[PDB]
Amino acid sequence: DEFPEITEEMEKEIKNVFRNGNQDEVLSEAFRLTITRKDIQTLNHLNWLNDEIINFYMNMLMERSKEKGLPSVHAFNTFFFTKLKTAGYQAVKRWTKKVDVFSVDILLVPIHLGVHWCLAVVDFRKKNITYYDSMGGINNEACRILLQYLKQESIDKKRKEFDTNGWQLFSKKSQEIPQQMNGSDCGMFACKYADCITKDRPINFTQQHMPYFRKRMVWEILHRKLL
Repeated sequence: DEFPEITEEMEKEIKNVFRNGNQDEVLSEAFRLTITRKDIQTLNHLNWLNDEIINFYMNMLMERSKEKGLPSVHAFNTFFFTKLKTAGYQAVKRWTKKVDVFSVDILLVPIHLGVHWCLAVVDFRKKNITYYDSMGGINNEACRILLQYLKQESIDKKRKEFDTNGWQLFSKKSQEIPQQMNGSDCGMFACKYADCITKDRPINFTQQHMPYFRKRMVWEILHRKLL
């Protein structure tokens, strides 16, 4: 019931970046990504997270997954899924070059649906593929698309077949997990869902939390450090 407080000193650091100045100021740079204040702005107010923010955030979850006790994580980039549902395996099999997807516990798959964002999570321990939409929607297909992707992928690289024995594909209910109230906070919900999920915590927060999360997210990215 208790969330890392943002001190007045942290508070100030956020102000200094949400401020007018060159939309090139290079605020942060990591995982081949570069957050400028242009990008950082999409977290301001009720704006709409751009891809840079989201890609950066999932990477910090990936980074965080190294420290032991946590399940390991691969985060697919945000153009992986939309360039699958549209063009199929041969487009993407190349992106996984020098990467073993089975060596980790969890894969995160940010899904860009038009102007909306949701998420899919593969969990090898639970042998399940789950879909999260803070608009309570569904995508029984997206999950099939991913299991199909796994089969195909074990084929290429491991030359083996992937054992789908006991795997379960579902969309999270829309109940229990909390839902958005603001169309722009969809990027946040996908981020925060992924955060809880990668720490194996229950999803605890609500919509009332999102202005706290955004400012926090700004701080975290500036410091490349997750509270």
